[PDB]
Amino acid sequence: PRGSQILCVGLVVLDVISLVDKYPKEDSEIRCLSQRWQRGGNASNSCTVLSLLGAPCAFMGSMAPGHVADFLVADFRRRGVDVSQVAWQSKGDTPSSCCIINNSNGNRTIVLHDTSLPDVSATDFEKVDLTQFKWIHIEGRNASEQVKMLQRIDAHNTRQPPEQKIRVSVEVEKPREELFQLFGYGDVVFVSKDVAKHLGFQSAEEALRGLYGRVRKGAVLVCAWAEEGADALGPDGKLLHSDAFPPPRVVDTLGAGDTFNASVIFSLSQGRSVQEALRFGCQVAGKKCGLQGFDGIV
Amino acid sequence: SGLVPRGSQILCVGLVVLDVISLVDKYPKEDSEIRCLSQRWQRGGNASNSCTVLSLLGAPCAFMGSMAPGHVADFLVADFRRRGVDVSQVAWQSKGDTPSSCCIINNSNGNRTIVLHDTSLPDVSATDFEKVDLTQFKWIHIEGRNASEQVKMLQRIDAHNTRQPPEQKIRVSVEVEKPREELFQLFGYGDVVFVSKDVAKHLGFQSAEEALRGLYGRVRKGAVLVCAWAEEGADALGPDGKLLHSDAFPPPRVVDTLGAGDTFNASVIFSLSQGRSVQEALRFGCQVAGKKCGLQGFDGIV
Ligand SMILES: CSc1ccc(COP(C)(=O)O)cc1Nc1nc(N2C[C@H]3CNC[C@H]3C2)cc(C(F)(F)F)c1C#N
Ligand SMILES: CSc1ccc(COP(C)(=O)O)cc1Nc1nc(N2C[C@H]3CNC[C@H]3C2)cc(C(F)(F)F)c1C#N
Repeated sequence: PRGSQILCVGLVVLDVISLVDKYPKEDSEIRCLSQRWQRGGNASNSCTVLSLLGAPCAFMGSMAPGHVADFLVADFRRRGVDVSQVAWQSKGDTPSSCCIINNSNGNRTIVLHDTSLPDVSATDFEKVDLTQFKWIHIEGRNASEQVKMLQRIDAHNTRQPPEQKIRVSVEVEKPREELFQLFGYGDVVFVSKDVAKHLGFQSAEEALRGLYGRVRKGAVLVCAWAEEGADALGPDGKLLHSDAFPPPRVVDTLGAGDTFNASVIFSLSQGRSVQEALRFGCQVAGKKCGLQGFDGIV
Repeated sequence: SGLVPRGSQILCVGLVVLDVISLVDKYPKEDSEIRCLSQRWQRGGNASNSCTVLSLLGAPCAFMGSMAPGHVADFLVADFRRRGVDVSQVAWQSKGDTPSSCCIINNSNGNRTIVLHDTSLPDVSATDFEKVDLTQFKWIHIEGRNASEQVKMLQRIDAHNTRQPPEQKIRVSVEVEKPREELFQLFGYGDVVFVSKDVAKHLGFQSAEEALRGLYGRVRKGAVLVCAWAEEGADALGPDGKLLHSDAFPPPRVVDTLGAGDTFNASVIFSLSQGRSVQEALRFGCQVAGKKCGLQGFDGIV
C-alpha cells in the first residue's frame, strides 16, 4: 500500500557472538557461556526493531551472493523485513564480525571484517519507487552519494501535499568530516555520543546547542548518551530530555543505538510528540539492554 | 551414502570446531569496535584436522564426533566434504551448540587471545559407539576427551579383535593432548599412544626421551608410545626398549604451525597403516608436519 512502509538504508553484517563472564585479558584463553549467530548492522538492526514494534519495513543495503548472505536473507524474512530493494553485488564479500559480549555489564567488543563490497549508490537509489514509503531513514556512510538520494526525496516531496510528504531521518554515527554535510538534510537528525565527544562536546545538551545551527529549517536534532538517557531539540528552542530506563542487570548492549533510533522513528511516525518519542526510545532500548538479542522487546 | 569396502578406512573420533580467526593491528579495548586486517573461518579440532591430512595423503577416512543441527554444523560438514572426509558416523545431538571459537591474533607481536567454545554439546558416548559397525575400519584413532566413556569404546574394539584373524584386526591409536588427570588412564589402551609435549612438560618431563622412559610403564603390552617435541623432532618407544628418534625437517620459512601435531599424528598413523616400520613412520611424520609448518593451512602437504 502507498505510504505504508519505513525504509532503512545501511549495513547488514553476520555477527558471530560469544557471551562471556569476564572480558578476556590479552594472550589468555577463556571459555564462553554461549554462542550465537545474529543478523546485525545499523539499518538491518533498526528493521528488526521496526518489525517487532508492528511497523511494515524494508531494508536497502549491499550484499554479495553466498552462504553468509543466505543466512542473513533468511533472517530478514523470518522477521518480515522486505528485502526487495537490496543491492546485490557481483564482486566482494558479505560482511561478518566477531562480537564478544560481556554478560556481567553488557559491553560489546566488535572485530569487524570489512570486505571489498561496494556501497549503495545514488544510481541504485534512483531505481527505487518511493510511493510505498512514509519514512526513509539513512545511515550516514558514503556522504556525497547519500546527499543525492536525499535531494531525490526533497524533489519528490515538492510535488506532494503536506499529508503525503515522506518523512526523512539521517544518522551521523562515525566522526568523519565527510558525514557532517548530512546534518543539513532530513526532518530528524540523530548524532551519536562518539561524534559529539570528538567534536569537543561533553554532554547531549552541549552537542545539541552546538550543532543545531547545522540542521535544516524546522528539523529535530537527537542525541542519545548511553545510561544518561537522551536529548532532543527542535525549532521552538526548547531542549527536551528523557531519563534512561536501564535494566537491573545489563547483559547485551549490542544494537542499543539502533533500537533507540527505530523506536524514536516509530513513535514519531505514529503522530506522537518529540518528548513522547524520546521517552519511548529510551524505554525500548532500555529493555533490550537486559536481554540477549531483540526477542522480548515488546 | 555409498558402499565402503570392509577394512579400508581410518576413523578419527574427536572434536570438530569452527575457528573464526581475526588478524588485528592492535588488541581491542573492551566495548570497542575495531576493523581487522583479515578474517578466516577454518574447520578445526584435533580429530577433524587429522581427517583432513589423511584425505590429502590418499587415505580413505571418516570422522566421528558430536555436532548439533544448524548453521555452524552446515559450514563444518561442507568443509569436511570439501576435503573428502566421510561424515556418516557423526553423532547428531538434540541439545547444545556446535563448537565455535574466536581467535584474535595481534599482528604487532604474535599474541593469540582465544574465546573457547562452550560445553553445552555432549561428547560422543559409549552407547553412541556401540551402534557403529566397525567392519569398514582398518585403524581407529581416538582423541582423549571423556576418558571413562572412551575406555568402554576401546574395550569394545578389543572385544571385536578377539574374534578376528591377524589380517582383520583393527589397529588402535590414542592421543593424550590435554594435561587432565582423567585422560591418563588412556595410556593403557591402544597399539600406538601419542602424548603431547604440553602433557609431558606438565608431568615434570623435560624432553621426549624423559617422557617416553617415564611413561612407558603405563602402556599396554607391546604398545608403541610416541612423543613429538616441536623443532627437536620426535621420538617413539616400543616393547624392544629401543628409543627411536627422528630429527625435524623444518621449512625454509615457518608460516603456520596450527595443526602441526594433527599432521604429525595422521602421517605416523598413515605410514604404520601402510605396513611401514616405526622408524620409517616417525621420519614420515616429521617430514609431513615439517612441510605443513611452511604452508598456510593443509593445501600443498602432498
Ligand atoms: C538511552 S538508549 C541508548 C541509545 C544509544 C546508545 C548507543 O549505542 P550504540 C550506537 O553504541 O550501539 C545506547 C543506549 N542505551 C544504553 N547504552 C549503554 N551503553 C552503551 C555503551 C556502549 N556499549 C556499552 C556502553 C553502555 C548502557 C545502557 C544501560 F543503562 F542499560 F546500562 C543503556 C540504556 N538504557
Ligand atoms: C616434529 S614435527 C611436529 C610435531 C608436532 C608439533 C606440535 O604441534 P602443536 C601441538 O603445536 O599443534 C610440531 C611439530 N613441528 C614443528 N613445530 C614448531 N612449532 C610448534 C610449537 C608451538 N609453539 C611454538 C612452536 C613452533 C616449529 C617447527 C619448526 F622447526 F619448523 F620451526 C616444527 C617443525 N618441523
